[PDB]
Amino acid sequence: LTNKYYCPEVFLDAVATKLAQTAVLFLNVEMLNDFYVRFPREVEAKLHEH
Amino acid sequence: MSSKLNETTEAIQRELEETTYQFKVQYNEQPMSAESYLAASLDDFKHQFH
Amino acid sequence: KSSFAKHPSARKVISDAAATVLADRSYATSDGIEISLKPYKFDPDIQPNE
Amino acid sequence: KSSFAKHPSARKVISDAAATVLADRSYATSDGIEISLKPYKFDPDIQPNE
Repeated sequence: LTNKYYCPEVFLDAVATKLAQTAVLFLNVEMLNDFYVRFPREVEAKLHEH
Repeated sequence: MSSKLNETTEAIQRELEETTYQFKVQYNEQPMSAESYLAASLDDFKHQFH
Repeated sequence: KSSFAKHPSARKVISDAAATVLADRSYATSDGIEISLKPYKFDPDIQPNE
Repeated sequence: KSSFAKHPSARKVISDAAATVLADRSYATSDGIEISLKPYKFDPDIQPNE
């Protein structure tokens, strides 16, 4: 890894995997869980109003 | 009263800050109403019954 | 695959409800992800195994 | 241990400078830490090695 400037491909892919995984954790809690909770309520309200 | 009004106002703004902080750390700012609780629990029961 | 295959109006009501919930959480999810990524923006140090 | 053992005023100026910098940055660090910990508050899933 010490010649990172000679091998940009592998370096950029390592950065991409790391960012992807920690972003995946925060995403799963926040957006995914909030969707599982809010979605049915919104369905009920909007269907009733329609 | 008018004299104490300013200091009381600033302190009220602060405790509004702290109540908001507890709302952030302990409930993750999830909005809640009685109707939302009832609907969610009813659907949990309906899934169990299914 | 659901029971709402017909009735395209109600189906669109459901779909639009999902869309509006996801839209509501989209920004908070994004910004939170950027904040969680703040340390890897400074030094995304790469381990030899990575 | 520095040359400012004497001159308690200048010493206090230095100390207060450090204190005011840390105080200025304190909130952003705390809130950012709570947001970054938000996924582990929900599921602090423990791996066998941990």
